[PDB]
Amino acid sequence: MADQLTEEQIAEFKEAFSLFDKDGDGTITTKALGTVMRSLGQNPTEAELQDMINEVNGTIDFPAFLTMMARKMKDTDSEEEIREAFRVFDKDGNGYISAAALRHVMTNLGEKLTDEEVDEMIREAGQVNYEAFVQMMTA
Amino acid sequence: GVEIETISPGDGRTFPKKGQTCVVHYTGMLQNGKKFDSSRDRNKPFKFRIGKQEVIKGFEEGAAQMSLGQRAKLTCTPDVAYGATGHPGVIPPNATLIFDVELLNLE
Amino acid sequence: LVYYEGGAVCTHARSLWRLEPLRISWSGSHLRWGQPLRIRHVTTGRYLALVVVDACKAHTKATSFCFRVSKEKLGMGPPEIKYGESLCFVQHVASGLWLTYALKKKAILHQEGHMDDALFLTRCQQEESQAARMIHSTAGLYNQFIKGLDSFSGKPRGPALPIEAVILSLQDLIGYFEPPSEELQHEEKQSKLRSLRNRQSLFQEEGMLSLVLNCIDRLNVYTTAAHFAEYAGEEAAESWKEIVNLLYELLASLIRGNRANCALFSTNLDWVVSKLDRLEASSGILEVLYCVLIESPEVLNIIQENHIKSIISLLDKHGRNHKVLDVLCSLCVCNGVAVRSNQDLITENLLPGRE
Amino acid sequence: MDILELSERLDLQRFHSHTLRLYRAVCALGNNRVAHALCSHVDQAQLLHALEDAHLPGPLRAGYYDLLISIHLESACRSRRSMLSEYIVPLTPETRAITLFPPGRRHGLPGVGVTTSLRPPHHFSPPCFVAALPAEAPARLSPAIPLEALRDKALRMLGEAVRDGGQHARDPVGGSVEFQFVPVLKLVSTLLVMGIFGDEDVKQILKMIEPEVFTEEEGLLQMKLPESVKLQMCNLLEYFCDQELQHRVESLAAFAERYVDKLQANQRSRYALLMRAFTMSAAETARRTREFRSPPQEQINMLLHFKDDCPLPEDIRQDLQDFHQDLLAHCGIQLEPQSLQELVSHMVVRWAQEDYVQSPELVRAMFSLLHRQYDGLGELLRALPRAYTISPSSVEDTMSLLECLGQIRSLLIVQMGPQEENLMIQSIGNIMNNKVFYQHPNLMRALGMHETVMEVMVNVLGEIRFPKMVTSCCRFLCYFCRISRQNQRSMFDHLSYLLENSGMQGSTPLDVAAASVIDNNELALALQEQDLEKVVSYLAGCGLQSCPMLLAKGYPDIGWNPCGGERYLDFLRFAVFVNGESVEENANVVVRLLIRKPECFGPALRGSGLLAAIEEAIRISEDPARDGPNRVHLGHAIMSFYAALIDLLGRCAPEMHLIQAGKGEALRIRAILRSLVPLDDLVGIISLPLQIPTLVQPKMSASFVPDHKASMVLFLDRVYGIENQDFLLHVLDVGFLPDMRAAASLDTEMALALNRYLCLAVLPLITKCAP
Amino acid sequence: ACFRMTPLYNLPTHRACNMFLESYKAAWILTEDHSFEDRMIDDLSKAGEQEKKPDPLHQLVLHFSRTALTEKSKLDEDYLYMAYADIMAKSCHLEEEVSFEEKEMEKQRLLYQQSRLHTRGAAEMVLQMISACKGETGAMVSSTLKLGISILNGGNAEVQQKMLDYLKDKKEVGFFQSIQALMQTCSVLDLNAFERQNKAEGLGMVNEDGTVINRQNGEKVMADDEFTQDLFRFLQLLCEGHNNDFQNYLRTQTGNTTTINIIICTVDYLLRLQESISDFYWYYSGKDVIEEQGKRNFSKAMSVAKQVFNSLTEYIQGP
Repeated sequence: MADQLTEEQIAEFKEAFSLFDKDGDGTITTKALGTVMRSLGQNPTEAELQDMINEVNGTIDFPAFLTMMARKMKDTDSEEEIREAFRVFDKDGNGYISAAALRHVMTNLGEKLTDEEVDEMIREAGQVNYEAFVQMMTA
Repeated sequence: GVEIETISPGDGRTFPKKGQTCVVHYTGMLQNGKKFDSSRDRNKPFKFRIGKQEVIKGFEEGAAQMSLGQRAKLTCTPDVAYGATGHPGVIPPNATLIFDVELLNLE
Repeated sequence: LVYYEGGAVCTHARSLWRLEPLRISWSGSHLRWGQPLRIRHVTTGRYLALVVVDACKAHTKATSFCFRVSKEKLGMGPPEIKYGESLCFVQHVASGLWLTYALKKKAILHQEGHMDDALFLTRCQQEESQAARMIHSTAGLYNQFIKGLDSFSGKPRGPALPIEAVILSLQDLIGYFEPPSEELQHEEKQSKLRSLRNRQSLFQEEGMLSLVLNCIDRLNVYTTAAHFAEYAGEEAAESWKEIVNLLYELLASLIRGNRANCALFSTNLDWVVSKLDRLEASSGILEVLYCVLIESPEVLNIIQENHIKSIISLLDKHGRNHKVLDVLCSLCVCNGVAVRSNQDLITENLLPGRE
Repeated sequence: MDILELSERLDLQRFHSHTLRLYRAVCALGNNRVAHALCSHVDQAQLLHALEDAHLPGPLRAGYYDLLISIHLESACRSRRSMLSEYIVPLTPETRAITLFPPGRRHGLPGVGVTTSLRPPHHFSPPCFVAALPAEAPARLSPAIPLEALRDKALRMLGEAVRDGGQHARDPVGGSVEFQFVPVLKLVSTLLVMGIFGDEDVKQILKMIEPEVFTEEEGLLQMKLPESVKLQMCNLLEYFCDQELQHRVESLAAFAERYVDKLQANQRSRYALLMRAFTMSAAETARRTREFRSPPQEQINMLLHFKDDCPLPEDIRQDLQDFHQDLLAHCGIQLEPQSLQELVSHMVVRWAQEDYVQSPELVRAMFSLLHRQYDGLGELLRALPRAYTISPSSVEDTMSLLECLGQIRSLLIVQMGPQEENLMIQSIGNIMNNKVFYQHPNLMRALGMHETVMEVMVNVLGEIRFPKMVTSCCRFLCYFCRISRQNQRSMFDHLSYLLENSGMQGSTPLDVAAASVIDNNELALALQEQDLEKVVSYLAGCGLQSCPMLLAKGYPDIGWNPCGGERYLDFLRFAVFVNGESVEENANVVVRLLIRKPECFGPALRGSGLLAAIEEAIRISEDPARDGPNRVHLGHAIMSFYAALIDLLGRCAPEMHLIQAGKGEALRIRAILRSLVPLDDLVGIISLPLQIPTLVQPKMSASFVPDHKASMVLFLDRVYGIENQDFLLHVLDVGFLPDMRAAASLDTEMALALNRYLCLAVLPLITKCAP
Repeated sequence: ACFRMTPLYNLPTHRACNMFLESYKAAWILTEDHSFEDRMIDDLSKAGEQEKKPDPLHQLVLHFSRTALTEKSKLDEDYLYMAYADIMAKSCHLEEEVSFEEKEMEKQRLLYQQSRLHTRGAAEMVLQMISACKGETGAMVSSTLKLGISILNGGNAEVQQKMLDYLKDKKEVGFFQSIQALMQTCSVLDLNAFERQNKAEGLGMVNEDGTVINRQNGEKVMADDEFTQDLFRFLQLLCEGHNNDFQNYLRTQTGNTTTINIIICTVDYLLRLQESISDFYWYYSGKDVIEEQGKRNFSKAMSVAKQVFNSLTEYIQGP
C-alpha cells in the first residue's frame, strides 16, 4: 500500500527523480539510483542497492522506483510508532503506566472494544512497563 | 523547376532576407485548374519564416525571388514538392502545382 | 444413418417425422396401440427402414413399424395415444427389433433392447411444417435442374431442363420471404419478424443456401446471354436473363436482417465482389452486398484494397448510382466503431483524382 | 451550373446528398488526419456561405450544416462532453465566493455566472497544404475555424428564425419548418456544450426561448413545432439543467472550504482547553476518544450529528442548518411561471396533451427531463460521488493529466490498429509518472480510469493481435492495485471476467487477478467458490499437454507443462496464505477440490520418486541435448514447478493452534498432506549439494537454485514437524553444514541467491528447535 | 495504530473537504424526506383533460411496454425505468382503534390509485417484463415487483381478470418458465459463508485512516432475502380473492403447450428451505447461548418461511 507515505515526500521524490531523469522519460540508470538517494541524504550501501533492483534490466521507471521508496520507509516507521504509542498511557512518558489508568483509556478509543476483551487484554499480559506492552500488543 | 512569371510588379528593390518572416496572401491550383486551396476564403494572411523549411521547397525558393508587393505566378515541379507519394487525400502522385502568391509586407 | 442429438437439431428441419398407417382411408383417425405404420422423413422424402431408404425401395415387408407400450407376449378412432405421456417405443412388425442407441448415439434396432426406449412424442407447429415440405419440393426440382444443366456443361449443341417449372417456383419463394410493411402496427410487426427469423434460419441450416449458390455458379459462366446459352439451344436462351435476376433476389431476401446467415459469406466474400461488373443483374448483386455489410460487422475488417478498387471501378462504369454510396457509407463504421484501415483506402483512392 | 438548380433537378440533388453522407462518414469519430483532407475539397468560406443561403433545397441544407460539425466541432465535442459528468474544483478565491442564490431569495439565471470546474482546452490547428510531409506521426488535431466569428453568425440565423417563424410564411427556408430549425439548433446545441458562448450571448438565447420568464416577440416554446424539432429542444434544455446542477455543486464546494477552515480552529482551541483540563479523568477519556483515538473519517461523522452528543458550539452548528435551508429551497422542495423547473414541468406535460407522440426517442428524452426536475434532490445526490476537491497548487499538473486521459476515451470507440497502439502506450506511460495519480486514489477511481483501461483490454482479447499493448495495460493495473486498498477492492470485482481469459512472456491478465487479492483478509475471505473451481480447471489442462510454442521452438517433448502450469500456483499461493498466516475457509476447499482431478498434480507423483523426479531433472538440465534448445530450459522449469506444488500445500497446512484443539476436520487435512508425500524424499532433496561459484559462474536458469530448497523446508516445518533430537540432528549434518561452509567460503552471484535462502528458510527452523 | 491517529487541523484542507462531502451527504441529504411521488402522478393523469387520445401517463407505460417486447436475449438494465418503477409504486403505499367507515375510505382510496394505473394498461406492462427477464435475477426485477405488489395489494379483483386473459390469448410460455427460473435461484441458509462473515466480523476498523464499511460486506449470507420474499408476496396476491381459475391455471396452463405447475415448484423451494433451516439447528444444537448475528440470520429465514406458507395456503384457501 503506497498510501503510507505523505504527499510532500512524493513531491520531494519526484523533484529528486526528475532532476536525475535521463531524457524526461522517467528512466534512470542503476548507478543514479544510488546517487539520488544520497542526493536525498539516504546512504545505503550496495547490499541494500543490489536486492532492490532484482526485487523488481538497468531501467528504473518512476512507479518501479516509488514502490521501493515505500518499503524503505515502511519498516522504519513500523518500530518507532510503538514507543510513542505508549507515550499517551503514562503521565510521565517513561513506561510507568499504572494498570488502574488503563481500563478507561482502552474502552474509549474507537475499535469498539467492550469490557470483556480489555479484561482479556490484561490478565493475559501494579504498573507494567512499555517493552512488555509492545510485546503483549504485537504478539 | 521554379518558374516565376510576374502578374503585377512591386517595389523592385525590397527582397526578403533570411531569418525573417513573410506574409503571403496565396492561392493554388492544379494543372487541370481545380482550385485545391486559397487563403482569402479563410480571410487570413498566411505567414511563415523563410529558410527554416516550413513550406515546401518550390514555395520559399519562389518567395525570395519576389519583391515586396509584387504579384507572381509560380510553377513548382513534381520533384520539388510532393514528389512520389503526394499529400494524402489532397494532391495526387506526381502532380505539378500552380500558385498565385502576393508578398503583403515585411520584406 | 439414424442418430440422436441434443437441442440444436431438435428444433431444426431434420427432426420432423410424420406417421403413415397402412390403410388409405381414414388415415387421420386416432392411432391405437398395435397399429402398423410407415415412417417418413419430410425434407429428404425418404422412408425409415435401422436406416432410412427411398420410397421406391420402401416395401411393406422391409419397412413397417409399430407403437407398443412394453413387450408383453402379445371412421375415426378412440383417443388412445396422449401427447407427452405415452412414452412408447418402436420395433419392426416383422422382426420385433427395438431401435436403440449404441454425442451421436447411433440408433440401431437391437433385440436386447434397453431401459431407455421409453420415448415421448411432441407435435410440431403449423407454420414450420408447411415450411418443411416445400424444401423437399424445391430441392427435388433444383438438383434436377443442376444436373440437367451439367449434361451439356461441356458439350456444345449443333431431356428438357425445367425452365417454366423453376421460374414460378422462385417467385413464390420471394413472396414467402418478403419483409413485413413499415406501416404495420408495431406490436404485430415485431411478432411477424421473429417468425421470419426462424424460417430463414430454418432454410440456411438445412442446406438451401449453398444449393442456391451452386445454380448461380453453373449459370454465371455464360456471359454472352445468347451465344453461350446456345449450349442449351434457343428455348432456354430467352429465359436466361430472367433466371439470374430472380436468383439474386432470393439470396438477398434470405440474409436480409439476419446476422447469423450474414456470417456465412465471410469465406466467399471474394466470390461476390468478383461478379460486380457482370453486366447482367448489376443491381442484383449490389443489392446482396448491401444487406450483408450491415448485419455482421466481422465482414468489414476482412476487406483489403483489392476489393475497394473494384467498387469504385463499379461506380465509374455504372453511372452515378446512389446505391453505391450507401455501401461505402456502411464500410466506414460498424456498431459505432470506425475502421481506420478502411477510412483511408476510400479517401486516397476516390477523392484525389477529383474526377 | 448553379447549385440552386438542384431544387428542381431532383436526381443530382439526391446523388449530391448521398455524397455528403460519405463525407461525414469518412471523417467520423475523430479521424483527424482525414479531417484536414476534406478541408481542401470543401473550403472554409463556402461552408460558411452555405449556412444562410435560404434558397438551398431540403436535404442539402441538413447536409452542409452537419458536414460542418463533423469536420470541425466533433473531435472537441466528445472530449468535453465526457468531462462534464465529473466535477473537479480547485481552491482559488474565485471559487470561494460562490453562493447558491445571487446576492440582492430571487432565483438566479441558469448557465449565467462563473464556473470553476476544470476542463481541457481544445487545441485546434489551422489547416494548410503546402507544409512539407514528415516521415510515425504523433497525431493530427481537429482542423480549425474562427469561433468568435462563428458565434455571431449562428446567433443571427437563430434570431431571425424565431422571428420569421411568427410571420407564418407559406414558403419557409429550405422547404419546411422542420429543415428551418433542425440544422440550426443542432449547431447551436453543440456550440453551447463546448462552452464557447459568452454569458451575454446565452442571455440572448434565454430571451429567444421564452422571454417572459428569463428577462432580468412570441416565445419559442409556444410555437407549434413538428416532432423532430422538439427533440433538439430537449437536447438544448438538457444543457441548462446541468448548468444549474454544476453551479449547485460548485456552490457546495465553496461552502465547505469556508466551513472546515472555521471548524479546524474550533477543534484545536477545544483540544487545547482539553489539554489544560485536569478536573476529570474517567470523563476525560470520553472526550479523548475523538481527539486522537478515533480516525479522522470517524471525527467528521461524529462532528456532524446535530440534526434532531456534539462537541460543537451553537454558533457554528446553526449556520449549517441555515445553509441547509438555503439549498432545499434552491431545489424544488418549497420547504415550509417564475422558475425553470416550473417552466419545464408545464411545458413537457403540455407537449403530451398536444398529440400522441410516436417517435420513441422523443418520449424518452421528455420523461428523463421531467423526472430530473421533480427529484431535484436525488439529481444532486447521484452526481455527488463524482465530486472531488483538489489543491490549487496541483491544477498545473491535473489538467495535463486530463488531456492524457482523453486520448484513451477517444481510443475506446475506434477499432485498434498498429498506430494508435503506440498512442495508447505513450499515453499510459505518461499517466504513471504524473504524480497526482498516486496522491488522490479516490479521484482516479472517481473518474472511472480503472474502468476505462479494462475495456481496451476487452476488445483486444476478443490469437493475440497486439501483445505489446496488452502487457502495458495489465502492468498499469498491477501498479494500480497497490496504491490504495479500496482500489484493489474495486479491481477485485471483475475477477470472473479476468479469470475467463487466463490464456506467453511478459506480464499477463492473470497477474492482475493475483494482485487483486494479495495482502488482504477481506477479499480472501470473500472470495467465491465458483471463482476457485475455474482456476483448477485450467490447472487441469497443463498436466496433460505440452506448450505448443516450446515444441515450435524445437525443444524436446515433455507431455505436461513445467512452465505453463506454474502460472496458476503462484496465484493460488496468494489465495490461501496472507500476512504470514494461512486462512481456513479457502484451505479447506482448495484441497477438497484439488483431489477430484489427480491429474492436476505432477505426474511423477501421480509414479516415480520425488527426489528421483528432481534427479530426472538434473540429467536433462545438465545435458544440452535433453535440454530445451532459448530462454526456456525444460530442466529449470520442472524443478520450479515442483517448487510450486510443494509450497502451496505447505501454505494450506492447518495452523498449529488448531492442531492443539481437537478439530477433526482440521486434522483430517493434516492426515492427507502427510499421507501424500514421503518424508525421506524431502531429505535427499534437502541435502543435495550445488555447483558453488568459484575460480567461473554457473547458470541460474538451467541449474539448481536455492529457491528449489526453499519450498521444501516450508512443507516439513508446517505439516510434518520436528519432534525429537535425533531426527533434528539427522538432517542437520547432511544438508546444511555442506551449504553453510559453502556459503562461508565466499565471504558473488549465487552467494546472494543462497544468503537470503538461509536467512529466510532454515535459520528460523533452527531457532524453532533450539531448546 | 489506533493511537497514532492524526487530528483534523493537521490535515490539508482539501482532503478535509473530501471526507466532509462523504459525511454531509450521508447524514443530511440522504436522510431528507419529501413527497414528490404523488404530486407528479396526478398531473400526468389529469392532463388528458384539455380544450380517444391517450393520457400523458398512459403514453409512458405504453412506451415501457414497447421496450419490453423487442426481441433481445438479455434485459438491459435501464436506470430510467427503475426511476419510474418506484414512483408509480409509491402512489399506492400512501394508503398501503379504528371505526368501520373510516377504514373503507382508507380502503377505497387505494382502489382509486389502483384504478389510476391499471386502466392505463399498467397491469400488462408488469406482466411482460417478467417474461422479458427470462430468469436474470438483476436489479430491474427487484424494482418491477414492488410495482407488481402495489397494484395487486389488498387483493384487487379485476387486475387478475386483466391478467388471466393476457395469459390466455397469448399462450405465452416464457412467463411461467421465467417464474420457475427465479424460484430456483433463491438463496437459503448456508453453513459456509456464515462463518466467513463471522471471521470477517472479527475485524472492526482497518488500518491507515480507513473504516471497515459494514454495509459494503453487508450480509453475505442470504442477501437474496427481501427479493425472494417479495416474489412469493407477489405470488400470494395472484389468488387472494380465491379466484378459482388461477387455482387451475397455476398448476396447468391448459391453453399453452407446456405446463409448469408452479404449485409443485413452490413445494420444491420449501424442501430446499427445510433442510437448510434444519442444518442450521444442528450447528447450534451443541452451543448453549446464541449471539446477536445468529438470531438475525434465523430471523430472516422464518420471515421468508411465513411468507411462503401464506403463499401456499392461498393456493388452497378456496376449496
